Amino acid sequence: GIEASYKFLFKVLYNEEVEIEIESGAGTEYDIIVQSDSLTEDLVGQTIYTATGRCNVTYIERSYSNGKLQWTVTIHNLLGRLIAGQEVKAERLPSFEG
Amino acid sequence: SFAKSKMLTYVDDADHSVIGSSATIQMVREVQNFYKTPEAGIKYNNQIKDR
Amino acid sequence: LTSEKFEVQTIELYSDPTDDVIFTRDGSLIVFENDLRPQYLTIDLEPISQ
Repeated sequence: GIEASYKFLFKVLYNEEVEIEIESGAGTEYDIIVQSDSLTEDLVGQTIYTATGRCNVTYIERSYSNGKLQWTVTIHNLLGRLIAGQEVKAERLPSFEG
Repeated sequence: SFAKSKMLTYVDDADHSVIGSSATIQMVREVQNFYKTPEAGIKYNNQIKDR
Repeated sequence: LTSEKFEVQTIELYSDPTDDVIFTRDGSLIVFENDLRPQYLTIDLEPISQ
């Protein structure tokens, strides 16, 4: 059931061939800092999307700078290249505008 | 669970004579990201008094 | 009101329970450990004699 077991499976039985699979899974993490109100936690686990890109949220830790409110969100499994100035609305609890 | 009387037996056992003690407890949950709250939450059980 | 108009280090939200047993459920803890937060004791001595 763990990743890299597939890679062991397809070697042994189905063909000899290699495998690669991606869900919203484990993977490398990136650092992104976002400013909004309404960012109250439990967004971790949701799917953030911007106009350009889509992604998920591992860790919500807050950053410190004067003005607004700025959190540094730990993001993984990113695809679609989110860029500065985007409006970054979450899929659910919609209420996220940032 | 944290019992007021179960801690007061250890604070009573500090030194030979403390001749007992009393306390009043304030329940406090610090929550990062004020201004919003997580749409449901800051739930601390054991219903608190009025105001 | 937009943010950045406040300062607000973090927050506390003190409260006074009706019961003194004060259970915990779901995800939670108690975590006294005064060394990082010595704003809670304020334990006070009341000297007497006889």
